[PDB]
Amino acid sequence: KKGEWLPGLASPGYLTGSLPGDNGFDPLGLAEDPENLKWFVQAELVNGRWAMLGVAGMLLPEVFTSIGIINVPKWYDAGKEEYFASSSTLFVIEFILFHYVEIRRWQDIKNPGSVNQDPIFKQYSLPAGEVGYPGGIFNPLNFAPTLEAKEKEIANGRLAMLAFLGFIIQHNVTGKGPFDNLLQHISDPWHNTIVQTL
Amino acid sequence: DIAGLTPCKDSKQFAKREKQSIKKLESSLKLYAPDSAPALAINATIEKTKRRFDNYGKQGLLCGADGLPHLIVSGDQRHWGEFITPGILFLYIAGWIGWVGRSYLIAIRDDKKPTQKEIIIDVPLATGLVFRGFSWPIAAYRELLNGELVAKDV
Amino acid sequence: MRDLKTYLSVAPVASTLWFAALAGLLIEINRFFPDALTFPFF
Amino acid sequence: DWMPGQPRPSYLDGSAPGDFGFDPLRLGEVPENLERFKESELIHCRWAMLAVPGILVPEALGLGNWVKAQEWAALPGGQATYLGNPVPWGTLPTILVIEFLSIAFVEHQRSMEKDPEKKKYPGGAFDPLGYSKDPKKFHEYKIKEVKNGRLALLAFVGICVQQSAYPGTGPLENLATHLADPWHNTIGNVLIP
Amino acid sequence: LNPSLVISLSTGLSLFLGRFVFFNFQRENVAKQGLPEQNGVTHFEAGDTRAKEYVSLLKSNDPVGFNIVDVLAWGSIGHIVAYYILATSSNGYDPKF
Ligand code: CLA
Ligand code: CLA
Ligand SMILES: CC(/C=C/C=C(C)/C=C/[C@@]12O[C@]1(C)C[C@@H](O)CC2(C)C)=C\C=C\C=C(C)\C=C\C=C(C)\C=C\[C@@]12O[C@]1(C)C[C@@H](O)CC2(C)C
Repeated sequence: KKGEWLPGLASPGYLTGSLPGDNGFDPLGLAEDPENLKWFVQAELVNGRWAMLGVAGMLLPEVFTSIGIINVPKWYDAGKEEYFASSSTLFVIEFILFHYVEIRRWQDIKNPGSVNQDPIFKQYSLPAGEVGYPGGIFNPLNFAPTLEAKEKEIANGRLAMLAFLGFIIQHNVTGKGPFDNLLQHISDPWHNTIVQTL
Repeated sequence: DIAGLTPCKDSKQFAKREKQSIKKLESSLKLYAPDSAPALAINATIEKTKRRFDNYGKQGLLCGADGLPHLIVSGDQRHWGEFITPGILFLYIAGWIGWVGRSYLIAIRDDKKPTQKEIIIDVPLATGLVFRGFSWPIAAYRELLNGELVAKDV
Repeated sequence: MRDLKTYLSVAPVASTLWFAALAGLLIEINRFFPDALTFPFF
Repeated sequence: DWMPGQPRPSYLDGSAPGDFGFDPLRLGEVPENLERFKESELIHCRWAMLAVPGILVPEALGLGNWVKAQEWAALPGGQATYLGNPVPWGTLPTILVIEFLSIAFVEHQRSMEKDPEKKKYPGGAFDPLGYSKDPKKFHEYKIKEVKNGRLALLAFVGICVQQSAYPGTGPLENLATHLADPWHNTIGNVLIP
Repeated sequence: LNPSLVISLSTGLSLFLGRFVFFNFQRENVAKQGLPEQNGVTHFEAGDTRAKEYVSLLKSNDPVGFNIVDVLAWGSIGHIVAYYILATSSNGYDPKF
């Protein structure tokens, strides 16, 4: 019992439940190759973590501002508000910082354990974990990287990715954020759906 | 503007063309009963013609000295709707088609009588394969990186 | 039935049905979004 | 290593002064091209290490920038200026041909040698202080040289592309306008206008 | 400006360069490039009587082998650039910054 996305359908051979969150869901045969699968598990993890952070920062501030604690703009507007620095300045800053961190992560994906150690201080390396979940300093509270815990992260990350898809499509066709959408729907549900939206 | 062309909405020849077009159809509507089938059909196409000219005006097309909406393909971002986004859509659809065909050819290449499955399509296998075209770009990228898209040995 | 299913998948008939479906689809698409010289949504 | 976690090219062990295994285009695959490449890299590095102080310190003084300082020649009555003095032999043709045959003689004299190590490190009349006495203090001097030289090449290409970004300005002027407001005067506005 | 001053000076400089600077380089290059050949033989060894090198006028009494044809070549270069200098120095042209 490795979980089944479609109860009556068997699971693919390349998927064997070894990876956390494996429910036998690959209809398009995207990972029939082992190296493709190894790359895609990392892709899913990083996309999902970014989506978690993203829709957290997209939605939680919105309800915080709509119950009268802070006053933040809408996510689809917050870029236009001007900050202490130019926007292009922030962009190139982020570009240089992200280029070094992503390159590091890439070098470990291609050859695991080759970039574990600090390049400046030759002590302070990382414990030999496994690609995708880099422990050590990236795990201060030192939680147990248990299999069930890894599955929870994969489960949440997929939900956050779908939530982000929903956020952007909702704002594109509706014209407002997520929380306004939800409260305006649950206000009068039978007359506030997509049908009335479209 | 670009290439000396002018925004059709503000051009005069573009309007003159619209009025002339609309004019001739109106003449065809006349000499028949005011609310007849043919007359109703002529009216329909008149409204359709007015909608097409207004749609052209709204989309911000470029009109020359003849008033015909010219298309810019240099890459100017004010004009990606004319060639480049339709081009990306086409490339997607054509890659879909070609990848599905190639997938099928590879899958049937292993039987003893492979020509039998070419003059007579295995439609169950084909329907199993058609929807991989949806992800064909990622699959083809990873196949090129793998080195299995292009046959070695040749 | 089995043989009728086979014959209905021979190359000429498979391709005529495919192209008739494609023609119907394109015809309806241009019946709903007529006179389209560009992609005006985004 | 130029990129931890990346295998080294076989022909680049790490003994040559300055070898950090950087060769993504595999240009030094054939050894007799690698010899000439080491020579040419050292020549470039030396020229730029000499040039960048010459780009910066006259503009640091009350003279024009490196491109303003070479545009009198674009005008017919061109007359040079050193330290605020009109040099006598200052017109364009005198300058041009004296420079031409000077450099041509010395450059031919240079490539008329077939060591090929003295090709890069000739020494003798070019080593008055005689820092080449200890074969390993010599080696780490070599390392320091090519390191500073790569830095200077980087600095020079940066200078000239900055010039192409803000035409009619000097590198120290760019440093000044950056220090005037660091969070608003950066490369951002030249990448995203 | 004084045309003869410039012509003589420039061709003298070109000849000085050819005899004292680029002589060895040109000599070794002309040696390593060799005589033109057809089917492995030089043009004279294939039956062409007119393609025989003029060994009489080519030998010289110069300490290094400077002879008539190379003074011809170097001096002609000197004259070419001398006339370029003259022509462009009085064409009165001017670009603009
Ligand atoms: C023949 C010469 C030439 C060429 C080659 C180009 C090329 C280009 N011009 Mg230009 N132009 C030219 C002449 C030319 N121009 C002239 C003479 C003028 C003066 C009139 C202009 C004026 C001009 C302007 C004003 C602009 C351009 C722009 C552009 C760029 C638009 C496309 C783009 O942004 O990238 C590509 C766009 C994408 C969305 C990338 C998606 C494509 C995908 C990745 C490929 C799809 C493949 C497949 C589906 C999937 C991959 C499969 C594979 C992995 C196997 C493009 C690179 C625009 C620009 O600056 O670009 C920003 C623009 O603003 N041009
Ligand atoms: C699996 C289908 C398939 C694929 C992937 C390709 C791919 C390719 N073809 Mg090709 N071709 C095909 C079918 C296919 N072809 C057929 C059926 C014919 C007979 C008319 C040709 C005749 C042909 C010629 C004469 C040339 C190519 C060329 C090429 C290459 C350049 C792209 C191009 O110009 O194509 C052009 C496409 C066509 C001329 C017509 C395509 C026919 C349809 C659209 C494809 C058929 C799909 C199939 C029936 C669907 C079955 C799926 C299954 C589920 C039932 C490219 C790699 C060119 C080349 O050599 O590149 C350098 C070239 O000169 N093709
Ligand atoms: C990363 C991501 C979003 C990141 C968002 C961020 C950072 C938002 C940041 C900001 O908000 C803040 C914080 C503050 C705001 O003021 C500003 C912005 C800038 C707005 C979404 C990913 C979103 C990713 C999505 C939606 C992925 C969908 C993938 C799907 C559906 C694939 C399904 C299948 O692949 C399987 C699983 C199996 C295959 O065989 C078949 C198919 C069907 C293909």
